[PDB]
Amino acid sequence: PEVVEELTRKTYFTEKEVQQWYKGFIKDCPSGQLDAAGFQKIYKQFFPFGDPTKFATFVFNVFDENKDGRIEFSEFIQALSVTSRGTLDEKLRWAFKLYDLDNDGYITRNEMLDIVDAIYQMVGNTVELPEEENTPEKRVDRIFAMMDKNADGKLTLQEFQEGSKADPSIVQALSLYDGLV
Amino acid sequence: NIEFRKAFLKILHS
Amino acid sequence: NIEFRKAFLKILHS
Ligand SMILES: [Ca+2]
Ligand SMILES: [Ca+2]
Ligand SMILES: [Ca+2]
Ligand SMILES: [K+]
Repeated sequence: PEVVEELTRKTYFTEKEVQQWYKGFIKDCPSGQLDAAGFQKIYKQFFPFGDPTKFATFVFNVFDENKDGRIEFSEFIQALSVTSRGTLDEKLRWAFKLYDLDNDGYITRNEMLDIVDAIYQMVGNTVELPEEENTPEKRVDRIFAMMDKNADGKLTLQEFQEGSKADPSIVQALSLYDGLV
Repeated sequence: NIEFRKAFLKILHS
Repeated sequence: NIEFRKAFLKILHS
């Protein structure tokens, strides 16, 4: 009611859009607060023949802005606002937070390996990769050295932004790909 | 609801 | 490769 107004101000959605998403959200999760378990179950539906645990959790952590172990509707709608309608910069910053697991402003080779491993665990079963990129390690070796222009083992936001524009395939798991291609 | 769940996953991944 | 991309597009079709 009054809260719809605030979330309309804080997102790129219209009031009717905020409420339509709320209906869906609350029908899907009546308690209005979904946890990492529920979130993994959501991915499991669409990726039943993989292990989506890891990737779901990494994605969950970006949604859970206040880090309280739940996604409340405000966090849910904001995540969707940014990823669907944000500027290209905003979307890249969102994907950066996904990869930046410890949230220290840098993506390490280890952090990217974890993300890429999680994606392979969830979806690898279904794709056929060229032999040179058929493991997380092979894929990361190439894309991380490509992006790490300071040769310091840690990717800044700028390095990640510039790297992904140059080679959109780096974020091929995200809708952001289509904004870069 | 699978169509709701599909809709928001699409925003993220499709 | 963009094989994961292609997969997501099919897997999350609607
Ligand atoms: Ca939260
Ligand atoms: Ca980090
Ligand atoms: Ca660097
Ligand atoms: K990947």
